[PDB]
Amino acid sequence: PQNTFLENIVRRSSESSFLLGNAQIVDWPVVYSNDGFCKLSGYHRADVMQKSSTCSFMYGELTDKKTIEKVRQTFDNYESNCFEVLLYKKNRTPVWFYMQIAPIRNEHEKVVLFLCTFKDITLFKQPIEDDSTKGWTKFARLTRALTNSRSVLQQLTPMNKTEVVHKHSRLAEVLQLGSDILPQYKQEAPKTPPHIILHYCAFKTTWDWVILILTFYTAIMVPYNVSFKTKQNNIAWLVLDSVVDVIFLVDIVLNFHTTFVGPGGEVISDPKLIRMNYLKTWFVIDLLSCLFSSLKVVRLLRLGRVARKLDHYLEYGAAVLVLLVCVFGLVAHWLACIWYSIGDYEVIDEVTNTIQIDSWLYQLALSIGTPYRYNIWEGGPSKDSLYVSSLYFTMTSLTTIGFGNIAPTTDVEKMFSVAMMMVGSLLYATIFGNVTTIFQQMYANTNRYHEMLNNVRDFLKLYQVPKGLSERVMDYIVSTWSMSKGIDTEKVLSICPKDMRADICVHLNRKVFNEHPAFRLASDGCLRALAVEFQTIHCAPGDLIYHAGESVDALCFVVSGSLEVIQDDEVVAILGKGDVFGDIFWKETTLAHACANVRALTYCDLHIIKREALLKVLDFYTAFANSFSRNLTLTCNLRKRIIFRKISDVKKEEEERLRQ
Amino acid sequence: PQNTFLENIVRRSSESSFLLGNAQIVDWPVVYSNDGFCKLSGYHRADVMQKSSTCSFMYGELTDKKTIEKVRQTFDNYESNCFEVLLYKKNRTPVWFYMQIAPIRNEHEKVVLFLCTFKDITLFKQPIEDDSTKGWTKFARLTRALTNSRSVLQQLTPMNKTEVVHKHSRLAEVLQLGSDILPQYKQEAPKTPPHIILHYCAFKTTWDWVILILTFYTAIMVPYNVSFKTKQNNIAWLVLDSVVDVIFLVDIVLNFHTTFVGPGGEVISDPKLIRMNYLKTWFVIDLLSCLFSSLKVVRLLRLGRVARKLDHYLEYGAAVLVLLVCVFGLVAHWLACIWYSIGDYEVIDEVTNTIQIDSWLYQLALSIGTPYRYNIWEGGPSKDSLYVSSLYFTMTSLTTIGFGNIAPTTDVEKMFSVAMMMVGSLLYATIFGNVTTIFQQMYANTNRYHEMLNNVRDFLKLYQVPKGLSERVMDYIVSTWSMSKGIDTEKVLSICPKDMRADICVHLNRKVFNEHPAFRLASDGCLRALAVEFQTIHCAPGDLIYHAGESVDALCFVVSGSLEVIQDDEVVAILGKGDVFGDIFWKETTLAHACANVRALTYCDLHIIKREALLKVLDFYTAFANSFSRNLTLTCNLRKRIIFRKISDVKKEEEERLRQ
Ligand SMILES: [K+]
Ligand SMILES: [K+]
Ligand SMILES: [K+]
Repeated sequence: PQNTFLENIVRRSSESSFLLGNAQIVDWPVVYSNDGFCKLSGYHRADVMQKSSTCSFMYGELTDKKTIEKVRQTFDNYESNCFEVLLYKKNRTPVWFYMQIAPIRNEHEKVVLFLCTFKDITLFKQPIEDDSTKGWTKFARLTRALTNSRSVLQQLTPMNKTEVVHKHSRLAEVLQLGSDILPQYKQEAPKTPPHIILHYCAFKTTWDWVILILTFYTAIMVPYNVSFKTKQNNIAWLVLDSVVDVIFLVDIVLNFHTTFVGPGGEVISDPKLIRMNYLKTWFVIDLLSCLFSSLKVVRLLRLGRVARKLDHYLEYGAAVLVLLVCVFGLVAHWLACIWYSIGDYEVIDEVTNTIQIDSWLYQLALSIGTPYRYNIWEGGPSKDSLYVSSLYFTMTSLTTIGFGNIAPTTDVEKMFSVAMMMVGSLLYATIFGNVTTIFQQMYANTNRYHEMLNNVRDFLKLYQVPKGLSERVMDYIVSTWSMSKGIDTEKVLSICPKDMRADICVHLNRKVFNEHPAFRLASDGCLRALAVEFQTIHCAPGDLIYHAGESVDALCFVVSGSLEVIQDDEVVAILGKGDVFGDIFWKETTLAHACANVRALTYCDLHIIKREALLKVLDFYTAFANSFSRNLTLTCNLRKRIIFRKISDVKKEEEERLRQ
Repeated sequence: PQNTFLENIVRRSSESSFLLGNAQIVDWPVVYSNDGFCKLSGYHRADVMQKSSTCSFMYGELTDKKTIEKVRQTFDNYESNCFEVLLYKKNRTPVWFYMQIAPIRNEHEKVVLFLCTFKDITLFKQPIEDDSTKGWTKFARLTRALTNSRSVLQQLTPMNKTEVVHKHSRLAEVLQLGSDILPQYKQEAPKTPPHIILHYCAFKTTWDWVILILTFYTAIMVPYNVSFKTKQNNIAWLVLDSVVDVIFLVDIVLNFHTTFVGPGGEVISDPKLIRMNYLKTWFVIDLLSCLFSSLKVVRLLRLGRVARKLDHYLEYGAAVLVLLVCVFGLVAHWLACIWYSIGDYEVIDEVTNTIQIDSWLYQLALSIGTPYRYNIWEGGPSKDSLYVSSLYFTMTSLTTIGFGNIAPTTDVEKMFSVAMMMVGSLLYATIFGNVTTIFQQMYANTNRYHEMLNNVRDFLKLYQVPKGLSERVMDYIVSTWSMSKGIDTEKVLSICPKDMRADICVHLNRKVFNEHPAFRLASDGCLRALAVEFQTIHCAPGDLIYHAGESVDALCFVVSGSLEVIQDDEVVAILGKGDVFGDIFWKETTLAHACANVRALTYCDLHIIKREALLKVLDFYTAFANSFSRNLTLTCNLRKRIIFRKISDVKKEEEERLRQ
């Protein structure tokens, strides 16, 4: 919902007369005399500063030939004019107009709320008032006493060695208007400049997960290529690397054409702000990562890219667990690469020509079976075996299992082992604490329900409650949790605003408003004033709703279940669905008591509205009380005692009368 | 804020007359006739015991030549006098004065609140009242009927074989006054005696972290030097050891000149208390640690020093994690030193001359490659390899990984291993439980926000709320958490005092007081009486604030957003920023209803003040109500219906009138 005349005009616009009009009986809204009419050009609000689309009441002079129907007619023409009518101004002069015209129709197809951006002048023609005629008071001071459209572009004398150039905001401003103004009626939603995409569309979503997948691929492939020195025979990987690099470069380019949330939580949409913000925030790192061994470790920063985007991901529970297991695998892989690099460095001393029998590649070669042979040193474990052994060792070390068939024995490997031990201990602790908490986050609610059940059971056992009452209490608790699964309405309604709470309650009833032929002629005033008062109740079988222990003070509505109005051990009516039972409240102003013993056959759901909160609303909306009185029929009028009389035992009464 | 005359005079001062005065119209404050004028020397409060800087009203005698303007003039002289005026005393005699004078001016430069420490006498000259003239009643009993400055130093007869020595509190007490009295006006803050430093300055902070760093250094270096027997060739370490020792000794000396918080939570500042407290509390341990193998284990007590200072550190989250990892490293290092000591003890039996093939140094030597050789037993693993192996083993044992390439096999090592196992299990459990809790302490708040979101989402899903209402509720919750991130104002305002709460609220408004030209002529009374009543509201787009469902009873102020006052499907005014809309309350004393349908264009923030809590304050401060009435202009007076009339359809009404 937007009338498209205020939201984004306080930044770029200038002096204008954004006439709206409403077009039923006489004048309504001219509204925006914005950007310069503060307290120095016209009236203030409640005047033609804010209404009377065709302006008046600021006249202050006589009705001359030009001062009647020239632009006063133009205001409701909407199309085009160039004449000169009078509208009073601070200059104390017979004001006439130089202006520009611009139409636009509607979205609702009503020929209302046009654009009509106007300028108005007083100076450029003539002052001829004799209020001050002391030489240069109105014949040369005219260039001083105007505070109008002149003060937008050309705030100097109208001559100023210039004839038509200074006519750009009074005579030739129509080229700066039209499509440069917001529309006359549209729909309010986050809108973007041309060739700009929002950050929550179906395009940026797919690219976010695509970039995440490619980053997860690079974080795996780059350390492997750096440590386990590979080859280039397969040109397939050589071209997929270029494909991924160019995809990331295209994403860097496309990041200029997106939207980001700023201070306060609103979608910012303007090319210059987007560009400079993205630049200053991430362009250095993005360029460094996009474009010899150290170059790949620099290239790894696309993982920090996903780290910055992490706020978009997560918060969904299962995704957190998947991310945690993925990062555990990633750190295991990185430690495997470092471990293999160390193991390859240690074997084969280059000072002499000998193989160091300590390392871990020599022990692995001895255990597997394939040894190192000299012919300069070639022949040993295959690359797949080396990688799988490195991963297996680092997984033994991270998971704190520890086997010992692959263990550090040299000097460098022990230092690296203690470093890995500290790092892995920290990561293990944090990661699996988070995993356990995430897994317990829902069994927390389940255990809340179980704790409620256990507390009720313990209370029933401790005080030695009989079997029937205990089983009824258990059944009621089970049913109430079944239809109210953990969710509590009071808090959710408390954290919402007043109007939104009223709307939520109105939709919560949904079966006593559009189902009962009484609440029909109420659009949005009575429905949102009564629903805040209706309260839903659930009643167990055998419960006495309005037995002879309470007075009738609530117009109860039945929406699900069945009730029988027991009167002296027997039933006079059996209420079903959509049958209101209760006392008349709006036309007696009295009180009575329970004329019956209303029970509940099955589990029932009723909608109580209190008496004092019922007739007040219909008294406020007097047009609704008439329909309410004329369209409500009480199925069981629990106000008057009925003449209740039972079939087949006055027979023996008459028999005894004839006998006695 | 301190007038410097009560805070610290009840411990050292004596009889005095600490005259203040206030100097505008007539008398005000002489105030402190402290330390002896309880109920036995003069009047009580509300008299020249507390006001009338120039004293009077305690006369009780006739106006003699000396009894008019001698010291009664001295009180406002402030400079010097030695004369004798009358001021009535319990002696029932024509009192005259022996006194001492002392001036001091101000801090605010006003020549007010001088020092004027006076003494007053009655005895030393003469009693000549004939009330009791029964011999030794006023000529010899004079030495009994005085209860004044005599009762401070020389409480005996004025003769007492002494002439001028007994004149030390009536004639020669000026040398015990002056700079020995607190000032006349200063600023209140924790102050220290000369050559005393506070415990939260920028000096003791740097020394606290310096001592912490040096203690962390010693706790690492001392066990290493004790176990791995080092040398002295590098004189560099030999001089850094002396430098650190002398630094710690200087710190022990400097601890005499610091301040410590005592009982109740106040900064104690007095050399004797500081000295004796520090001595009795820590001097034994500090001296023992400051100043052959056992001497270093004693020297290790500087770690207990940091343990005592620990309260200063910690409580910052990240510092807790850093401290925990540091102590884990420290215990690993200590266990490494003990393990190497055991391993060095076991190898090479001294009864025979043989090497024990069990230990762990022999197995390590066999695995590494360098064996033990005999020529008495020399040659083996280097010192760096020995230390790194010891650390690696103890880190395998503490982190509960366990590899087995270095494992206990002798008799002593198994007992030490089980002891280390129990100790490491305890330390592991406590340390990493604390680490996990500290890490979860902030994701607790994040998970509270996520739980609120999940509860709202579940409530919306369960009851099948339509799309528009659900999305509006989600947006409102997101915005409210965005600008109110976890922080709840009610609790923080509850735990604060009343005046501080009022000040916090006054600063919380900050945009309806110093921005609106109405709340200008109110210094501190009306602002702190109205801000406790103002409540801020946030309204979502499309919300109806004061539609035709409520009566106008609140002078709402707009500080951010925009509102349009819809009247019969169309708008008569569009409120902006700093535009108050509401009913007049202080000059009609009536009630009306919503003459409009005020909506909210964008997200808005308003400042409601209730009617009954508004005019009461301005009624209390009658000088403020005049300015409030004369300086408030309602932008949208939602009290009176305006004559609203719409432009361009009476045209067809007149057309039909001419047609029908
Ligand atoms: K093992
Ligand atoms: K283990
Ligand atoms: K083993």
